[PDB]
Amino acid sequence: SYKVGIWGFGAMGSGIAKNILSKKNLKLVGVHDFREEYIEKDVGELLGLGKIGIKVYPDPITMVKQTDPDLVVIATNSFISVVKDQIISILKENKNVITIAEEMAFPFSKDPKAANEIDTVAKDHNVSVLGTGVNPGFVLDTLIITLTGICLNVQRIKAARINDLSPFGPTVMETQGVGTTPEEFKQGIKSGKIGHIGFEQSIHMIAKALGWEIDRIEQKREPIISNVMRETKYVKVQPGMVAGCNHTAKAFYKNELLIELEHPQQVLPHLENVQTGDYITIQGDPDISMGINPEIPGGKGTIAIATNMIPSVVEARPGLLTMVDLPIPRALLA
Amino acid sequence: SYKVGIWGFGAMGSGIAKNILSKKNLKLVGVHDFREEYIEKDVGELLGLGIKVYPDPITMVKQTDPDLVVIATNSFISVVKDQIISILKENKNVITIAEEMAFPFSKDPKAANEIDTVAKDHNVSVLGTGVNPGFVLDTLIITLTGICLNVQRIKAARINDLSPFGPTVMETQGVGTTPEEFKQGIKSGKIVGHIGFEQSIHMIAKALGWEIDRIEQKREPIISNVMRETKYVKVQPGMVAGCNHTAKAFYKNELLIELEHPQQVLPHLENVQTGDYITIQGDPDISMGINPEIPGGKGTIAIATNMIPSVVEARPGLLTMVDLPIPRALLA
Ligand SMILES: NC(=O)c1ccc[n+]([C@@H]2O[C@H](COP(=O)([O-])OP(=O)(O)OC[C@H]3O[C@@H](n4cnc5c(N)ncnc54)[C@H](O)[C@@H]3O)[C@@H](O)[C@H]2O)c1
Ligand SMILES: NC(=O)c1ccc[n+]([C@@H]2O[C@H](COP(=O)([O-])OP(=O)(O)OC[C@H]3O[C@@H](n4cnc5c(N)ncnc54)[C@H](O)[C@@H]3O)[C@@H](O)[C@H]2O)c1
Repeated sequence: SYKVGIWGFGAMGSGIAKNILSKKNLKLVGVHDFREEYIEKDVGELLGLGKIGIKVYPDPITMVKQTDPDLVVIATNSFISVVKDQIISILKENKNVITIAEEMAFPFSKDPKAANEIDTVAKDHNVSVLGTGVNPGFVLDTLIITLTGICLNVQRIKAARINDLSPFGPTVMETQGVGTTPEEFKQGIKSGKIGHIGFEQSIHMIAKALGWEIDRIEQKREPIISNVMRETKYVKVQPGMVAGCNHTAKAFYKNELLIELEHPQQVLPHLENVQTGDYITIQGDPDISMGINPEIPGGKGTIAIATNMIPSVVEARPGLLTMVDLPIPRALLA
Repeated sequence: SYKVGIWGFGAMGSGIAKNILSKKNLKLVGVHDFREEYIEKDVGELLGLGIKVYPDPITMVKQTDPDLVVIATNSFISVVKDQIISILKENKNVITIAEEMAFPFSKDPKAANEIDTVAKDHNVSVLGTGVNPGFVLDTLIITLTGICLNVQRIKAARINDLSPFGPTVMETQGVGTTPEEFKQGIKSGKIVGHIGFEQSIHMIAKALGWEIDRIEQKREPIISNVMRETKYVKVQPGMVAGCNHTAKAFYKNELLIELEHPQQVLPHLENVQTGDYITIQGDPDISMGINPEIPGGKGTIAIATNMIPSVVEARPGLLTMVDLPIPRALLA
């Protein structure tokens, strides 16, 4: 077995904890969160499993010292500027790290000095760090890249992830601009209340893996404007109002389009015959056209991949790794 | 640049050679085949493009000094074991497309232990790969389970075109036989259909930590109504164009893995649609289709080529696809 600690016990951290508890060769050993409502409570009671004898620690360093995990999963924040010190904190204790921070999936191009720092500390303490997740971490990077494994040569990549926002509450409705008018949408993008984090990371992982240079990435966030009435538990989109945000990205080299990613997120796509799914098109020799229907669920997949990568991160060479350096993902035995 | 040798210059070996020649980070250095028609000829002339075909594999490796030899000879461990071991004793790495070499640890543990031991003694590595087994019904399925919390059952289908492969495969699938001859050949063991189901099953099972105690197989002939002529074979009407091979793996009467692999030469002559389909029943459920199918020739050539650097770079021993980093296309 491998011993695991958790640093953020939110939607993802808690799902991950529960998933760890299901695995035959993993052991959940401690959890830390900075929310007053969780500190000192039993993790099993917080997950609805009754008491398991694992308390939420007030301090991450105390958690690692007292329980001795081989690896800590950090599910706190998206940004390198915030998570760098969290990761480095754990590496200084000679433990491995998986994070789902979207920027940590491939940080070498966005923030080279921070990536170099993490990699150096990781090496000094003989341990490894990986950033992963469903997106970035699997569907628009790892899966595409693996698919090119049976190509003789690749000219262009086009991929899309279409999801349904219906299940989520107001917090997500506001982040995707759902229920807004077009003017309110445009003000929301300027203000930062309204898309997707990770396109730059996915692009650069694909490029690194294929040996391509990328010199330009263009991004666009456009309102998906409903022609029909869409009503969930938490929102009512009238015709002409916004049902979600369409975040697209295009990566170029010298005016050649190489990679093209799209991820429209809307409430109730099926009301206009938009099919949820993941779709990958490799143009090359040969051409490949893959569809997964419906889409790999974002919460479940992230919980799954962060858990499933644990043994290979513990076992890997020291340093800042990426999904492209590690063996193929697999479901761990329950 | 990684220097490569080839042992087996058939449909796949030759395509692999040509693919190696296209790559920035590889270099083709020698080729050996046992066909009189090839020996001493230039490999570039044979492909329609200063590398001679050697009569002896050991002489080829000694005289040209590859880091790795690709073996595209035969399907069976009982035949290729000595070919692989022959190259490892020269301190070189090996990739083979032998279907049995994709995952030999459960079918033939003592042969796998022998290859692994010799590989370790000489500080080099061996991998078995290919489109199938090696990617579509093992590596790809397994990767997909990477986003599952738990997996109950796997069902997958590969509708395939046999056109790209040479006489060795044509004979193993009973192509160009009469239907009665095909059915007698499956019973007698002269025709076996698709080789690799057992290997794919055990790779999936090992990766997920499942035990398999029973594998049932069924092989039926696909009878052509039309004339089908490929580079290597001619199927007259009423003759067999391929084999419909299915396999089911169980644990205690619970079906865990189900594979369908209908294979024929030139399916499109009778409007047979190809493709690769995967259904994972679990939490969550996953349902993937690739349409048309990953071409069998191109994908095999591709994957055997693309895995070269990672096999050279790997830890010593008998590896499998599940031990190595993710497959990717090498730059041309
Ligand atoms: N890689 C991916 O594809 C992917 C997918 C899902 C989520 N994510 C990212 O992961 C995080 C989401 O996790 P979530 O959905 O559970 O979020 P969340 O907001 O529900 O959970 C965050 C939890 O961590 C706690 N936390 C935050 N900062 C902390 C700190 N410094 N110390 C201790 N606890 C701290 C919060 O209080 C909360 O309990 C976000 O950064 C999200 O962007 C990425
Ligand atoms: N794993 C996969 O997905 C996959 C796919 C395609 C083929 N294969 C296997 O790879 C092998 C090659 O198939 P192919 O279509 O290229 O066949 P082929 O008949 O076209 O070529 C085989 C070649 O090997 C040569 N050869 C055979 N035995 C030899 C020996 N002992 N020493 C030297 N040369 C020898 C033959 O003369 C010929 O050139 C077969 O066994 C086939 O089943 C695997």
